[PDB]
Amino acid sequence: SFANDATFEIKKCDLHRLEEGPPVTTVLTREDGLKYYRMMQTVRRMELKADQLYKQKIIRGFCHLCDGQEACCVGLEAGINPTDHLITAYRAHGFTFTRGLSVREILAELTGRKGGCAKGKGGSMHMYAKNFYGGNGIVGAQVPLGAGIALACKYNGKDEVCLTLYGDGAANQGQIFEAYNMAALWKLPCIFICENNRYGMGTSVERAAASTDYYKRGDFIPGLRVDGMDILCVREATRFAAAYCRSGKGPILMELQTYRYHGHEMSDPGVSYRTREEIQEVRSKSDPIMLLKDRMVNSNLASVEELKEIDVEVRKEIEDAAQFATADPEPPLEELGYHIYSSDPPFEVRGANQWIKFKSVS
Amino acid sequence: SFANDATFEIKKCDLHRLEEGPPVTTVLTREDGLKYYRMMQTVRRMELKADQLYKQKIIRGFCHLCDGQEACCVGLEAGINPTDHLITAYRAHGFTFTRGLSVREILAELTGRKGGCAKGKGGSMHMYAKNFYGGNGIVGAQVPLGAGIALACKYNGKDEVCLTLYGDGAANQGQIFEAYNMAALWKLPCIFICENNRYGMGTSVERAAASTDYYKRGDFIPGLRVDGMDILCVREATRFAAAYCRSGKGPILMELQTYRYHGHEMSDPGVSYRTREEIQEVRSKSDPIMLLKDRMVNSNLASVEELKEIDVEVRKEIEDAAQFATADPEPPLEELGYHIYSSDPPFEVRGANQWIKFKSVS
Amino acid sequence: SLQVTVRDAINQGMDEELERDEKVFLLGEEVAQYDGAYKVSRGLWKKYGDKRIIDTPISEMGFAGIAVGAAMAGLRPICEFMTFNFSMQAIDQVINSAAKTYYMSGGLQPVPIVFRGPNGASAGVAAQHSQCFAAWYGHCPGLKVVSPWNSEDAKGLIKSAIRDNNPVVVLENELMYGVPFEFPPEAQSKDFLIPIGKAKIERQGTHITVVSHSRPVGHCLEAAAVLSKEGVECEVINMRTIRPMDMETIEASVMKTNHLVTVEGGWPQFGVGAEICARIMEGPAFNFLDAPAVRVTGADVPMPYAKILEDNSIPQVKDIIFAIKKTLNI
Amino acid sequence: SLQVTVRDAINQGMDEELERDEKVFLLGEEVAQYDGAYKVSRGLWKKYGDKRIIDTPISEMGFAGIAVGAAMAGLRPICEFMTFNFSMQAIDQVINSAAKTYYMSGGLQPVPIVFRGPNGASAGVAAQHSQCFAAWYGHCPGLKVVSPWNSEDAKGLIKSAIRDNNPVVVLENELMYGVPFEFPPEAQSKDFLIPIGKAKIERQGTHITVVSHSRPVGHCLEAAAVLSKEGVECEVINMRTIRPMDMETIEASVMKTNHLVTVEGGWPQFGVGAEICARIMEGPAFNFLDAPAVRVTGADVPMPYAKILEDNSIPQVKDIIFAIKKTLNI
Ligand SMILES: Cc1ncc(C[n+]2csc(CCOP(=O)(O)OP(=O)(O)O)c2C)c(N)n1
Ligand SMILES: Cc1ncc(C[n+]2csc(CCOP(=O)(O)OP(=O)(O)O)c2C)c(N)n1
Ligand SMILES: [K+]
Ligand SMILES: [K+]
Ligand SMILES: [Mg+2]
Ligand SMILES: [Mg+2]
Repeated sequence: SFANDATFEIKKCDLHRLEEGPPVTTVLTREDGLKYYRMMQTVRRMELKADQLYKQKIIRGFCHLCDGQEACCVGLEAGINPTDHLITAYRAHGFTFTRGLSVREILAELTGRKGGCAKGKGGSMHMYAKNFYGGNGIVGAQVPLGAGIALACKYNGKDEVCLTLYGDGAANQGQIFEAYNMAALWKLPCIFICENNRYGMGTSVERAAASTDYYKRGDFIPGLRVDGMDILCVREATRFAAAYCRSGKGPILMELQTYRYHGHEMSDPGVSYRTREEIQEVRSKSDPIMLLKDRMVNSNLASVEELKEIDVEVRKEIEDAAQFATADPEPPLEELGYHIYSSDPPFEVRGANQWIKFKSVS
Repeated sequence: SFANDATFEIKKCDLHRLEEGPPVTTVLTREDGLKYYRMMQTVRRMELKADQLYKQKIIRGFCHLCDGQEACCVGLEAGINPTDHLITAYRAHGFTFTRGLSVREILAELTGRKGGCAKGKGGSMHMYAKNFYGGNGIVGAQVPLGAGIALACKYNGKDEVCLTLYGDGAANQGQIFEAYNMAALWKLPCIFICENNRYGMGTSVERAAASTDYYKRGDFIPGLRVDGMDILCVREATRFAAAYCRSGKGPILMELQTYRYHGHEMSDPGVSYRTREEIQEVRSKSDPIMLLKDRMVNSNLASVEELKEIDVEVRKEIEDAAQFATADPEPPLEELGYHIYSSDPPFEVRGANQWIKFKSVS
Repeated sequence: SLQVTVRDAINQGMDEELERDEKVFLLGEEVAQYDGAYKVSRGLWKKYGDKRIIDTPISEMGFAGIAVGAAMAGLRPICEFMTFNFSMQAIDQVINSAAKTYYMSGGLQPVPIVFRGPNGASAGVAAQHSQCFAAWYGHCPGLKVVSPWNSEDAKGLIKSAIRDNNPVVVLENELMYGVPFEFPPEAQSKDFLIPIGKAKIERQGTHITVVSHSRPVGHCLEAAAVLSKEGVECEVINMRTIRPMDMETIEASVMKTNHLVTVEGGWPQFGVGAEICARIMEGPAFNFLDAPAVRVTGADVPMPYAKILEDNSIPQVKDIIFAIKKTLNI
Repeated sequence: SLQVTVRDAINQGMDEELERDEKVFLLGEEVAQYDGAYKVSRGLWKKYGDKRIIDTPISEMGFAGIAVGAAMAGLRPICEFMTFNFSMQAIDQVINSAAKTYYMSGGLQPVPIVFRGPNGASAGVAAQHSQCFAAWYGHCPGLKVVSPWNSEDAKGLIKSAIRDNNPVVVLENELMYGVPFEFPPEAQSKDFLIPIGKAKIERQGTHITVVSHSRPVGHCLEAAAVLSKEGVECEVINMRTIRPMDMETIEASVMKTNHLVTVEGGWPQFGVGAEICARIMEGPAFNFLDAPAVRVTGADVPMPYAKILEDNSIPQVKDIIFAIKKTLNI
């Protein structure tokens, strides 16, 4: 009864220094659709759970949520190989999951427990995984790093690429332009990605950038502007950019036009610089999960009942993970000084006063 | 006996996001011609003398010479007001003179004597004058400073502008791009100027910049490329750029295509990355002083013997300044700590050990 | 006379100086329409407008450099860094462009500028957002560095900072912003100024000298309160200025107590406590010591996220008391 | 026998590590075709090519970050800063991207990278080109910081630096590059390594301990030779490592000499000598100190250009001797 695959139309990308861009049509199989839906829904529930835990003071400090931007992390993953590389800023919960970590390890890190993916040492902004380099807290600092990871791919001749993400606010960082130059100079297989959710903390793009065409800021580097609310559009543009880089043509820019439902972070209500009506209009008209769901039901790739069942399974996965994250013990004080240096013999580190000594093992 | 003035044709500038550029015809009076000639010759002889003093060990550390780029400092001065502002990098002996300082004060600073413009505290890279802000040794740092001076011009509303110079090597500095964005955002009367002499120390432009069209690196900021060996082209482009900023249209980028006869600095012979023939060809065909001379004589604005008389006076001027700089005593050791803070009561500064104390007065 | 938070004290200081000199202006990320990242600049943009309170793009090196250029031209900017961790991107402009210029120019080019923002540890912000920069900046000639603790410190120092004609770094504390303090009429005046370079004795004592700056000053007072009940009187000194520090006040105190303990939130090696201890050993107060001076600092590790780990990475009252008892041998 | 300059020793070290592991590579301004700004990497580009020796544009923050990324990805980069004064533009990548990552990641992401270049004073380069960063970098957890003096130091430390799997800062000295030293057969070996964290006693003595790092070590040996003719024997200790410093060796020496003087080229406040003096007072050697430790450093001003002024802004042999005599009351 179910169609095994269906064809969909996707918004044509605006181009900068490119003769042709990604196709304006693509095929989605039932199996892939089911996976993408489950993945985005898992990211959504994880972020909503994170919100709840933060209000309960179980999560502290920073907590940047990515709900509303799920077509980006899942779409980007769908267009690359597990052997490829990716790095982004601090709004990375989604990427940490799409790259391979379980909800359990992610939530336990947010709650600062021993079972956290970073052992409770990093928190919300610093999480790493196989071929995933964070999770970086200094705006723009991750761009040169991504270019460096790209340099390594070329150096070892693996035919792998590196996606390097930064936000619209970050786009005005000087080091990003320094990176553009070197990446083009050495034809690094680096995909510069600007996640444009319209605001840099509390500053709109129009008040922060003289030019709001982020996909063209690379100047000499080609670029394309993409609909960051459409999972298929992101997947297609990503496959196009990755293929471009694997061909040896050098770097390319990709601007994903998306939106964040929550404020900059937990302490930002998110309504001093934008209206509540703006946020809800985006949600009812462009929610990434809603858009995929409608496509799959209409094309008969899946039933509304099947998608609902997936939601139930996901909700339980989240709840079972949050239970573990809140019950898991904190790291033992005795390991406070662990992992300062790699591959070194053990040594002692000073605490609040000379009489407090912590052992440090690699 | 001599014409009071004459009309000359000048090369049309390449334009970036400008509907029209500076005129291709300009009038030069006999009075101005003779003045620009003496000025460029004074700068040239000053640099050749500095070179001589350096080999004699009278000048230490860094000594970057600007011979070959005289049309730039003299041409820019001819196109601006005494009340306008200018800032550049370390190859600034010429600008220091065009902005009002005497050859004596400049050479005395190079020889590190008390009679130097900076009392012998700054050396070759750090010299200041009325509305001249150096003279800066950190590549790229002077660009944001220039944009800041431009901010003050707009803030005071006196219709003054600021010329902010940087080299082709500095063009790849991230802070320059941060400065482009803010200058455009706030429509600052800043004239960004890239002095392109083809090399960044020992690295050619082709090996350092993915794109060598410096006048367009500003992207959204308009720009023009000028012949930096022709003083009339520089003067005309400068008047155009200044008028542009004075009209309230914001920043503009101007690329001066020039060339430096000497190596990056005294310790660089300058022939490991370029051939002696290339240097000679440029001198033979594009020397700024030669170019103006031929214009003066061929248009009957002045005579060859008249220009030769100026050369004699200038040579005399430089020799007297050199004698002064070589005989002027070093600053007194008792003033080593002077000028650490402005407008403060005197205080004591520690020397090589706790028993050494220097008085510090504003 | 009235309750005023550190945040509001800084706001009053800036508001008053802006009203007093048209050349003064504030710029930084979210300082205007957002009312400040930590609400320190609240209401200023509404009162003074776009020309005086400027929101900037996230370009540290760039806007710090613009601020320095405006100062060289005659204006008097207040440059805010969201946190000083971010000042590392713009540290060259602070050091090479601002601090060294008056000296290099032979006294011809002054740089009347202020760099301010929160410094040091906060609550669960992890390693890249918890670094204290007191020692780093205090290390550099041509710069003045202050680190206020309470409301009086905050207002008095920001005003003095703005009137000074040289670069001044004001290292604030995010955890202190919301703390209320009794604000006397003297501090309420628009003429209230605290001299840069003078320490303040927050509590008179005779058994031991305890020196600190910023937030830890409060923990020292708490430690002094506890010890007082046991017959131990601590003389607590609030540095106020990091450079040029008031060593005279500290030495005079040691000449009375014969004991010294330094308390800071930053990393230990090459920190603020190291300088104070070295200065004590080189000064006339060294012979007045009855026990070696010791240091209480943050743990020597990048700041961990986990609550229990972070708590043991910053000096606690019990750590201050422990070090004091070791020094007095009780 | 064999005599080699410091510049040559460093070149030998890099060359040997490049041959030993193909993942090692060098990048920086003018490192390749120019043969090095100060000729330290001379001949390497001709032997290894564009892939191993990379000339970069003048974009410090950018190539430093690229280097860190390459290291996180498995390569072993050697990042050169023409002078460390220029590292200020990229110090955020050194501290927040490299030093703190292994800890923040819970021991999952190591950063095998080396940052090298000349540090401190030179001859007539003025204020923006004479800064010493030993204190700044040695202050940060997660980093290892070394400062070689002679040829043996240089070769052994650069090789150990490259083989270490964490970020290592190698503060070199331009004035030492051209200085020749006797190079023993042991150091000639491609297996020659100097362990990071261990100081070296350059001269045995019994009357006073003199600790220093980099170029000044040579001046201390000169001062010791002069004093030796007067009956005073100095035990000169070459730190070699700034972080983690070998305080144990220093303490053992002070327990024998009962006196200490530290010598450094950087600014005094919050400097290297401050940490050594604070540690000595907090440690087991304090009771063996018969006189307070004193510090010899560079003058507390931005570096002036004029010859006579610069000569008096850096420690001279006479300043070291003066301090020593003041310490021994002779
Ligand atoms: C160098 C630096 N400056 C300022 C900050 C404070 N900060 C953290 S996130 C942020 C907003 C960045 O906005 P954007 O790049 O658009 O990303 P988004 O959070 O919207 O994805 C700011 C100003 C910082 N972390 N680092
Ligand atoms: C941030 C920084 N990096 C590196 C240097 C070393 N340096 C001084 S001049 C120079 C060459 C700059 O070339 P360019 O900007 O083209 O100017 P030119 O001297 O040719 O006018 C370099 C790499 C520096 N001073 N500052
Ligand atoms: K000031
Ligand atoms: K290493
Ligand atoms: Mg954004
Ligand atoms: Mg050049």
